[PDB]
Amino acid sequence: IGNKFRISCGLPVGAVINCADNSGAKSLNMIAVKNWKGHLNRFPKASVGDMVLITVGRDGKPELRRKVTPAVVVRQRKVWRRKDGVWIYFQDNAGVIINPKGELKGSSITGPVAKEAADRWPKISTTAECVH
Amino acid sequence: VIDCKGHILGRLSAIVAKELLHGHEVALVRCEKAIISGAFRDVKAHYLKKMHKRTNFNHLRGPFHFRAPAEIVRRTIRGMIPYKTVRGSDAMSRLRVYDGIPPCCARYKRVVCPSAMAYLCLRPERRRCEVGRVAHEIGWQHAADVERYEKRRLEECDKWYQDKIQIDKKIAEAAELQRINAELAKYGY
Amino acid sequence: SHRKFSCCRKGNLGYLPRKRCTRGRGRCKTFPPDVQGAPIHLTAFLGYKAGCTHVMRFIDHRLHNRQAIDQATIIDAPPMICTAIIGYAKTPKGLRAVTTVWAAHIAEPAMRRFYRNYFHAEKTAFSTYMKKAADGTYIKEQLGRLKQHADVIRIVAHTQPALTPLKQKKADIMEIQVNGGANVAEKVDYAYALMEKPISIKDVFSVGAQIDTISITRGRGFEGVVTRWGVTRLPRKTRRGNRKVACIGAWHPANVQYTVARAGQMGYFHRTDTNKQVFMIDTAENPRCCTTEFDLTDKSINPVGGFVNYGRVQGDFIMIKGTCPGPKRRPVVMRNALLPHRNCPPVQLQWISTASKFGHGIFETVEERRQFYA
RNA sequence: CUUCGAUGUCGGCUCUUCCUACCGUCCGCGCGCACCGGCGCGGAAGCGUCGGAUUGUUCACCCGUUCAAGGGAUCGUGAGCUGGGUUUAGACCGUCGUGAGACAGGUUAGUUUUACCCUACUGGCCCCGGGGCCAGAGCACGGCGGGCCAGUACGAGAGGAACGCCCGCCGCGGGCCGCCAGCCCCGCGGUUGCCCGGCCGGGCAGCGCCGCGCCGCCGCGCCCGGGGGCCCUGCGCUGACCGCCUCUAAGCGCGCACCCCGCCUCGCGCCCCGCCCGGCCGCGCGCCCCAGCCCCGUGCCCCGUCGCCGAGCGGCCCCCGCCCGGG
Repeated sequence: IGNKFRISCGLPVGAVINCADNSGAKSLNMIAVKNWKGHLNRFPKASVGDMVLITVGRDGKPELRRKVTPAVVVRQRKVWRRKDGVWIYFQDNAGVIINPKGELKGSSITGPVAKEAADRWPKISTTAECVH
Repeated sequence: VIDCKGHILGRLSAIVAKELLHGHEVALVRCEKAIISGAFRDVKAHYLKKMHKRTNFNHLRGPFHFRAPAEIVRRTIRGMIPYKTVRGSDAMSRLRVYDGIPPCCARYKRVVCPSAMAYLCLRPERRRCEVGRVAHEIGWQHAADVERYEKRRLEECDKWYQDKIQIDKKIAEAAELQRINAELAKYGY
Repeated sequence: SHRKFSCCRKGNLGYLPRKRCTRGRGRCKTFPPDVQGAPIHLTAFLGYKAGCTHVMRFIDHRLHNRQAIDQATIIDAPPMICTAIIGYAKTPKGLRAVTTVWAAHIAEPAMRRFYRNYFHAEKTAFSTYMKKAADGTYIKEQLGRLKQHADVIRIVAHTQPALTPLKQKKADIMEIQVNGGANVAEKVDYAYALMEKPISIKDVFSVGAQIDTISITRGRGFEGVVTRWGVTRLPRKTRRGNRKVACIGAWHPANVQYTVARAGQMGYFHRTDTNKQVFMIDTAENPRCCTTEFDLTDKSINPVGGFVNYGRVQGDFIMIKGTCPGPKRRPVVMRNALLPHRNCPPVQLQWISTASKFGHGIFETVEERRQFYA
């Protein structure tokens, strides 16, 4: 939804991020980013508000493991410049599990959620307790 | 001073190359109106094919390909001269090529090579393209300027024509022995 | 062999040869087209770049009705006096000049230009010209020859360096076209009426338009391909080192090609950035230039601390959105843009930064510092 | 055939060009083309052709993604590297041999030497004013979306476009420091052993280490990339040869991520002004058209041969300090 404004691409492939939603699992590891065409050697990099494919880890729920799922990162540690010039850096790396049509698997998103994710994905905005 | 309106870009460059090497020194004017025989699309692609020939390692050591038409006529007369040897270097220098008649060579008496003229050479419907139009599509950006100037020159030469008959009619009117001997005494010259 | 995976050439081949610019200051080499029938305008101005600021603005593009902060560069501009009129005809060969009527009275800043060292100089420049003119009968007669034979009229003008904080003490002469106007005469008369008179940025350019900053970029000396062109450092275990391009060519062509990456002079080369908007055209003598109705106090272009590595800008200043080529105090020329962005945002500035660029400053004006510290 | 008084030999990395027998995008055209989508052409090399698991592996195969053509350049590329592989000497194992040993059977361990020469490439230099302009040479924006169109055309539904304008992202390219990162040349604070008799304040441990940090680079930050001309394949228009027809024969329109020029980088030389304003050299113009060709099919024919005055138009030379401080 909308046109994304460029942020800082905080997370490259191989990053393990925590899971904000309950139905997801503690570790969500990036595998690929959506709409990624890059020059040689560039590790596909994602950022808050992009759709990234994640794999539930060994620590995660047995039922959801061993599969590749879509996700949008909610909390990105790296500083990014919103147009108003504020640079906001979240405390820890984390993400939510969303179907490509916007369906969050979990009942609620827990932890402060980025403004950028809310605009791009509508359901996240309704279920985010403390938008920052 | 051989004007090049209607003259073949190869055949004029044969008459003029022998003259330079013989040691005569000539100036070519109205160069853009010379004709490169063949259909324009093919003639344009034979030059836009020559302009692809360039030294891969440094296009600066490469063959220089010239777009303005005075150069296009002279690079041709360069092939028909031993440019590298001294007797050739003196003759390439002895050629002054002017695109359009400049004020430098305007007053000079003008002669044309009838034999190398496309009119007397190519059959009607052969299809001919003027180096000037090839020049514009190969990269000449000075086409309008040389046509504006040439119009203004042909205009001041139209006023001059009225003045010129008057001076030369008075000369003829005052015809008051060589006329009755040099061409009239068992000589017929 | 085929390369294997595919990647583009690193570097722009059209920006070669990468040499320190021979041209001392940016030469436009182009000017916006005449469009006979436009109001008679001028197309250029010289200024010494000052420092960047960061200003809030109101954006109305489609983010509509939102506020954004964006860097703007103050190009200090002094009024630049006009010294001459040049008429170039458009003959087959190219732009060829048909003489220039320099002005009878030329100041010391522009006289300084002809001689390398002023104190020990013959100071003979324009001795005869001043004498032959002055009555002005000759000057007019030669301006008449420009009107009769010329098609492009350019007014040569000298920037007064004393007004700027620049240490040069000698003017950098420049040529500005007087494009527009119904006929050559109107342009010539426009040039005559500006002769020996200050030309100000206010007259030449307007807020909301985009202009192209031309200049000489900052320089670094010899720099290796990694920091010049951008080739990837080879992996850590390389004998002879990692910071280089491993293959400079193929056995054929035997000679190395011009397209390969080669170590040389990084920086100090002519570059023209393009389509930069003029956020603010103003005179620093006014003490409220940064005062907006959403500022509610008094500020001006001079930042607390001074423009870092620059002077005071006690003169007219043009603020251009975005970075421009050149380090501070490098002469930066400006031209009306040749083809600006079709759809740009309207410019309304609601706050301009004034705190010290030196260090980190949280005090917009000098007074606030002494009150905060008490 | 060339090389055995030696052409470093496999792949990878890094990087540069090239070719079309073109996968996507560009322009058409054909469908068993309703739409979406597929499939076949002709012009087309501009741009894109990725990120990874295994293997030394070119290849292979799978997993992703903006869904991913093929090759060439001494199997491009070792005085560029890496040595995993192969390919010496150590060592196993299996088979073969009475044995020394063998193996296009597998397994481990095993110096990658030299440019200061010449070219080439890249930058730099050779005392002479400023301000410009040309010839030449380089040459750069492609691609993907969202928005309105539009849930519209189309469709029985199921599904489902588009031109146009706007807004973004990706790739690349040129810049820049305010912002925020990163850095710290000798700044300020902390601390540890030892040496200065203790305090103060200092050294020494090759910056002892730690916490910030300025000018400045810099990126992970920001800023900028909107244009013309011929035309290709063709699609057409009038109109024949050939009582019709017709895209073509004569014409004539439209016309491609291609091409050529602009912008842009470089630029030998040249122009103008200033200083000075000096010398030298030449002597000569109607145009247009060839199926009106309007009188054609001539003239000059002597640049020293006796021409050379001037006038008037061109040319042609013509002219311009450093050292020394700071950037």
